[PDB]
Amino acid sequence: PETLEARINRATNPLNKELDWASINGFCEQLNEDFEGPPLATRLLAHKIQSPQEWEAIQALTVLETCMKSCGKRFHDEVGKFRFLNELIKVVSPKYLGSRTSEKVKNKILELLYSWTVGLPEEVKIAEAYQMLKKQGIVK
Amino acid sequence: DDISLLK
Repeated sequence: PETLEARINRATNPLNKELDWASINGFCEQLNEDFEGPPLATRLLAHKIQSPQEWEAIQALTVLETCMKSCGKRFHDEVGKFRFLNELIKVVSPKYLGSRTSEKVKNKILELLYSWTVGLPEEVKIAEAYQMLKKQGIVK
Repeated sequence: DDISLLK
C-alpha cells in the first residue's frame, strides 16, 4: 500500500475540499502496525501541524485527534513523549510560533491537550506539558 | 528514551 507519508499528504492535503476521512483512517491504521510506525507518523504530524497553511494544520490536528481515539496504545506512546509535545508547545507558545499561528489552530491544540489530560491520565507527560501552558498563561 | 520538556 501507500506509505505513511503518502497517506498523510492526502489526509492533510491543502486541496481537499472536505476532510478525507478515508485516507485519514488509513493513516491511523498503517502507523499502528509498523515498528517504525508511531515515531514516523508522529514526526510527520508535527511538521504538518506547524504548516503556515492553516487548512493544512487544522486537518493534521484532526488526524492527530482521530488516531488518538483508537485503541492505538503505540500512538499514545509517541504522542506522549516530549519529543512530540514540544512541537505542539512551539505552535501555541508566543516564545516560538505562537504569534504567527492562527487563533483557530492554537485553540484546537489546547483543547486536544486538555481532553487527553482527562481521558488519558495514564500519560503524565501530556498533563505535565498542559500544566506548563497554564502557568505561562497560554491556558486562559 | 525521550527529550526533555521544552521551555
